[PDB]
Amino acid sequence: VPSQKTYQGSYGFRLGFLHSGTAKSVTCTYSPALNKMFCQLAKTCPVQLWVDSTPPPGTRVRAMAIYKQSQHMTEVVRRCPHHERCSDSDGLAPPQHLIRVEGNLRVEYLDDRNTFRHSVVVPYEPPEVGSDCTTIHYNYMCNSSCMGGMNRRPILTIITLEDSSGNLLGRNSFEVCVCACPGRDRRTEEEN
Ligand SMILES: [Zn+2]
Repeated sequence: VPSQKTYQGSYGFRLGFLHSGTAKSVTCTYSPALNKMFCQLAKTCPVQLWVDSTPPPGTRVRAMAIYKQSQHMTEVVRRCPHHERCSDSDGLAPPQHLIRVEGNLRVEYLDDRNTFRHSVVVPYEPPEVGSDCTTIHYNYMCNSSCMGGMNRRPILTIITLEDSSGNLLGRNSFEVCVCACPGRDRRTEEEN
């Protein structure tokens, strides 16, 4: 099981999210109280990277999903049969991978040779104009409810900052629910 231990590191690495609210039309919304993102399948999911100092050239940013519950933590998070056989390929992402990155031609996908885990990595770039952070647009390609997949089992997304040689620079994580109505689901899970 990959580490989900938070680690800000030398560069003061922390995660952020748009303050999107919970309207019916929201694609992606983050709950600070739950540390949990609610998002629609295949829709854009802004995840912000915040640093106290800019990492060196050649830095990469990796994302991986693992199951939250200890009794599923060794099971590899992957797309359901129905979705992995869907005709939604972009030509880059393997069909079995839950998490894609949209709008980045330098995206890299990895099936771990030993753990069999899936992950997706992009070059870290410095903050764009108008932002104090760097935004990556993720897409989750399976619903949490999906049969033969997650089957309503909650997952975390682990975001690691690593240098060009593989060394760990930083790590954070947030819970995800991929669902039809993110705004409503967020309100409900906070209502408890
Ligand atoms: Zn699915």
